[PDB]
Amino acid sequence: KVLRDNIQGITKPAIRRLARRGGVKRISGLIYEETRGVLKVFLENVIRDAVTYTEHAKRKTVTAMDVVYALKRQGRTLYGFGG
Amino acid sequence: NIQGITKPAIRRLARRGGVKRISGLIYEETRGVLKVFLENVIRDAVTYTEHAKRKTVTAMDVVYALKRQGRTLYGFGG
Amino acid sequence: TELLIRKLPFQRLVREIAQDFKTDLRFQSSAVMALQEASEAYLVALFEDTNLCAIHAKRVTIMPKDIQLARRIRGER
Amino acid sequence: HRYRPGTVALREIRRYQKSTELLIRKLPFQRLVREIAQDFKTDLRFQSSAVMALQEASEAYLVALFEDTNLCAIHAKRVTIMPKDIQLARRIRGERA
Amino acid sequence: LAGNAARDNKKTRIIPRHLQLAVRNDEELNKLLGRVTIAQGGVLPNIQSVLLPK
DNA sequence: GCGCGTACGTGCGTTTAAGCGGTGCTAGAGCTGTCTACGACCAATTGAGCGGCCTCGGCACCGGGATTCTGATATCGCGCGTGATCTTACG
DNA sequence: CGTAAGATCACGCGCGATATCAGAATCCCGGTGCCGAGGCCGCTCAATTGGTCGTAGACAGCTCTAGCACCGCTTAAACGCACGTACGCGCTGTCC
Repeated sequence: KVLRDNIQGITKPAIRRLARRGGVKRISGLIYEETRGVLKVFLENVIRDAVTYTEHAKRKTVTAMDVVYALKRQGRTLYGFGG
Repeated sequence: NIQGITKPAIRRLARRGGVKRISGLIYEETRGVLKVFLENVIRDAVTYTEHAKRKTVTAMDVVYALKRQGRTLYGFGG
Repeated sequence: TELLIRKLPFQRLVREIAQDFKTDLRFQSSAVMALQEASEAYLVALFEDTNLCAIHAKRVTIMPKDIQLARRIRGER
Repeated sequence: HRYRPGTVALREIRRYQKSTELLIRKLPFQRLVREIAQDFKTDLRFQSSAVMALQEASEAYLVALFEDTNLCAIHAKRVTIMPKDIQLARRIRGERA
Repeated sequence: LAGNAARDNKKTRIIPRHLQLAVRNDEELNKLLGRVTIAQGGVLPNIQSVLLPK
């Protein structure tokens, strides 16, 4: 099944909560689309690295260690999923 | 000593950085920031030189120090 | 500490994203979970920097130019 | 006559951005480096190349920091960089806490 | 790109400023050398709009 | 600091697809047995990059001449304010 | 005839753009020297091949477990409107 416009699956209340955890009190209107774009770029890069790692692995499934490796590459090391 | 980094030299650096108007407290703040940066880089360079059992801090020690700090420099035998 | 982004829309978005790099790709649920954790930590940090920018503008409401400034200063593109 | 304030500053901006020579006179910077190093280990000797590399890195870092500071000041509708600008830029960079 | 820049600056021998211009002007090379400072490289000419005279 | 326009919060109403469970099918990952290609090393061979030493020049510097660019001032132009002349209305 | 209100022309005053002078910037060119670049010769020191061994990797076959899909159920989550109120934007005074 084709996938389309899933970036709007990131609803306004989700981004609002996320900013709340970031200490933001008042949020402007057009912010939400820009957070969608920024999340889009970040996901693009991280999943690019993970997909390349899977491709070398000759596997048809992305594994958690692939994500952890990609995050370590981006200077964004993550604990709690191995590695 | 630290004041040897003259106010006008800081203005020249800012001008190369594209700054038009500069505040008075800027100069002292920049002296502090430069002090901190040099402290860290020279600390790493000394650590390397000590590990080399040499009384001369060499250029490669400096290059390795900036490489550690993610500030890689070219033109000194990288 | 519980996640703020809802799980299923995020999973659909990630599946679309990966599909555009390469088709017929499957995911371990743990891999999707790690992706979501990384994304949430990143954007919470970004929102913190944005709020810092907005206060610097003698403002209280975060505005898109604030995130642009934060990402420029972060060295992101 | 008199040049209106702010014009000669733009002229220097044009001048220095077209040139690459170091903007800190060597000997005070060398003495500052020697003083800073002395606190870490005594009776130390420096290669001139090492000192030059230190100056290049420091000046480039300062120029980048001033660029970020000017951007931050402009974001505040301002034209003059002030210490809060450097502090905010360093904070967002993550070097200052 | 460095030889191109040197031709633009009307020079026969490449100097580091040519290298800096070539790397920073090119978006992809600039991204590759994102954490690299080139000695005697200088900066690109860039003045913010609001700083310009009216 | 003052003044004015307004974006969106709370609340309410309404609507919906996201989680739990329940089932069912299953894809390629993971773990044993076969089979085979190759790089380190040793001898021996051969040859190329580095350094020393020559030779040569693209540009800095000096000095001079020529072309450009803000700061100041003044005229042209347009817009607003005032008096004179022509017009209309009232006495 | 005489006075009062209105339209138009002439004259005067005020704000903005664009002709000129003038000192500081910038570019170009005649002519010289140089320290760095470039090439040739020697020399070690590096690359390559005859030939061997275990080693890692490739391949094939048996096992199956979480990955995927749908259906039903339940409901927390998402979207639109009244409004008014603090926030955003714009003008203005002061003096650092």
